[PDB]
Amino acid sequence: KVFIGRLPIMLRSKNCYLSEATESDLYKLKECP
Amino acid sequence: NQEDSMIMNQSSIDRGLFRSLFFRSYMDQEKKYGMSITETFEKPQRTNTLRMKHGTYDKLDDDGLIAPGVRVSGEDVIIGKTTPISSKRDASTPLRSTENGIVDQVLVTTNQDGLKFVKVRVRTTKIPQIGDKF
Amino acid sequence: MIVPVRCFSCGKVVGDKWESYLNLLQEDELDEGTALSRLGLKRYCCRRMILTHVDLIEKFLRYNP
Amino acid sequence: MSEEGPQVKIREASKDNVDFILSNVDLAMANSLRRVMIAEIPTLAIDSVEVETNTTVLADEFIAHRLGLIPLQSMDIEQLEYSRDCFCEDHCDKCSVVLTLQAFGESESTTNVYSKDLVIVSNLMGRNIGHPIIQDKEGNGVLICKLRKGQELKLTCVAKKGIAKEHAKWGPAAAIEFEYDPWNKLKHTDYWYEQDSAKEWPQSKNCEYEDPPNEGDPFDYKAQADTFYMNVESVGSIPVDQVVVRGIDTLQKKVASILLALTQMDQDKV
Amino acid sequence: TATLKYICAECSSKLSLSRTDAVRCKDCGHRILLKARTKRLVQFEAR
Ligand SMILES: [Zn+2]
Ligand SMILES: [Zn+2]
Ligand SMILES: [Zn+2]
Repeated sequence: KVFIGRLPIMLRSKNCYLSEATESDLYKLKECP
Repeated sequence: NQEDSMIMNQSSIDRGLFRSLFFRSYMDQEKKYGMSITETFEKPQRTNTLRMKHGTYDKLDDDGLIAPGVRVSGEDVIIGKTTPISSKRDASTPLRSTENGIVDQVLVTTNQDGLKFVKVRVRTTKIPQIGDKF
Repeated sequence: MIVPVRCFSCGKVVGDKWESYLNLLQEDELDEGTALSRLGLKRYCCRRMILTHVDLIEKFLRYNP
Repeated sequence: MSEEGPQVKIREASKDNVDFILSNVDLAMANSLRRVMIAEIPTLAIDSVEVETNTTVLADEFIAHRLGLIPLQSMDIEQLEYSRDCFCEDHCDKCSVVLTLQAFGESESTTNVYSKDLVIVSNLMGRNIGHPIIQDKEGNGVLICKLRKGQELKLTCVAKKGIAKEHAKWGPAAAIEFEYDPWNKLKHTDYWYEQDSAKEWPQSKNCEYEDPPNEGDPFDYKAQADTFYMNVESVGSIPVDQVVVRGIDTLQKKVASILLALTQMDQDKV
Repeated sequence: TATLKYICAECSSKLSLSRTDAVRCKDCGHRILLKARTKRLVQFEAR
């Protein structure tokens, strides 16, 4: 059960908070919709 | 308009035809040196060194940055910074001699290490001129 | 990106007419071409102005400080 | 029956248009005015914004630009000298009109900033000047900009004389109409066609007011040009008439200044 | 009354401070921060 490095995740992909987020969410995260 | 160039209604340019914008984002951090030797964001001057610049530092508030409203021009400074070497050597950041306008928003955040990270944006409205491309 | 105050070609006042145009539709349920004929916008110079402007500001306003 | 020459005969009329039939003059003359109206008619608008606070999305100069376009009153203008002439270091009530503007986004539902909100702070000297020309249905006129929650915007403007040459924002103009010899009897054009010149090319409302061709007749080479169907509009600042009278005037002024320089010029010599 | 200085990206609200005064906002750990306009009045031509 060890940790190994960081993976520069892609945007709008599954592992991105944005994948789920919508309209409101984005505008508040500043991120342009 | 002869030879792949044209004539543009001046009047209309005025009423705002084709006016655009333009932002640039000069930027800088505080260098370190293991042995706790770090740089600084101040508004320096004499203090031994002589190692400074040429653009009116004035516009630099005390935090070593320019407040958003300021109207920057020639080579004025946007970031007053120094460095310790063994005593107040400069590492400031002047404007792009060519460009000039209005500060638009400065922001100061930490940074993975801890260093002071600052980005500065400058706004400029660019009106269509005789040489502009279309 | 807000209503272009006055037309580029002829400059005839056009920064007010906005809200009135947006209404001569969602409510007065008219069609563009006519809506504009109604707001006095005759020749196309001033017409294309409204019929094309995209009121982005709204999507801007929708942000924060 | 009277009047030396260049006579008019207003066709239709309205508060925002003077569709008239000007006749018996030099086309040169006609155009001359036409221009004068668009170009050199004294007006008034803002020419100096002083941003105090602004949170809007439109950054300064954006607003600062439109503010110059917001048509302002100018009926009397001719009694409010250009800054440049007056002796007040910078500006004064004898050359400029000062306005204010302040907005805060209270209604948690898009608050609007309209030209109606401008605030004349300087002595109007008791003269129709500096009023935010409004033709809006409601009376809000010229939407300046919008804003959200705690979005503020404090300004302070300064109107000055100015004419369409210096900038368009001083254009009392708007857009005039112009036409003559609707049946191209002088042949100032050579209609392009694919077939019947007459078909492809639409006729004009200004034909009724003039005799059709009538084949047979040869070509009147002595044919010149009077009768011009203009349509002086307006943006407000000036009553549709003045944007024509004053037009008829400013031109006439200059024409004299030429004589004026021809006098001052003579007197000169030892 | 009283002057201000810097601001928070989302919990935006005057903040200020200086050297070794951390960087975070007095709330939102969100370590951003803008500097807000100068008391100095700006000015532009109406064209
Ligand atoms: Zn137009
Ligand atoms: Zn004066
Ligand atoms: Zn915060």
